[PDB]
Amino acid sequence: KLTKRMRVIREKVDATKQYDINEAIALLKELATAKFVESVDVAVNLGIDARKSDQNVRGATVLPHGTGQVRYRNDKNGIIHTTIGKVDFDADKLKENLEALLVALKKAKPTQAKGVYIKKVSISTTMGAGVAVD
RNA sequence: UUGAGCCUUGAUGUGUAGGAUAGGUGGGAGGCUUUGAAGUGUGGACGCCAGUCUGCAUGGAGCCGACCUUGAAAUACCACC
Repeated sequence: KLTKRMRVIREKVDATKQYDINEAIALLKELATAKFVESVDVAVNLGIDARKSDQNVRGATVLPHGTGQVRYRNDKNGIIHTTIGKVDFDADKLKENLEALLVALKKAKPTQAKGVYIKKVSISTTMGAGVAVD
């Protein structure tokens, strides 16, 4: 279950703490500490009834340095999440892609949908923790 | 004593693919691993009783998912769950 590596990375930072977005882009480098090149994803929990097709969320936004583009679509449960780029990019380069996807996520709220949009959104890498960001 | 709600988290569901009791989206060719390891074993749990899960030493440092066969994943792993 628990290995020699996930003791460090899952607990080097506190995933239960809501970090700032400006702090998050530098702390994901610790979460992306690996031999290969990972990809950081923003995980947004949306409680829509995705079986009702009128509440579906779908779109894509722009990346300023290619890959290139980023595409997002929800599952059949309602949780919608996608990447923002590679982790070899600079923290200020992942600054640009994170808010552009986030604002377009706020733009695509359905008319009949209700409730609070963001609860515990997390920057999730390929193998790092789901660090709580706001 | 007995209901209801909360958390870092252990497990959780063969028609048919197939080694396998896959519920999905998200990620990439790396994890697991000399931070004590594969397979056995059993207290206990285990089902649609085809067969599996939790703790470890005597054991002793090895095991895996591409593609392909599939309506689709074939947990090595992480994350939302």
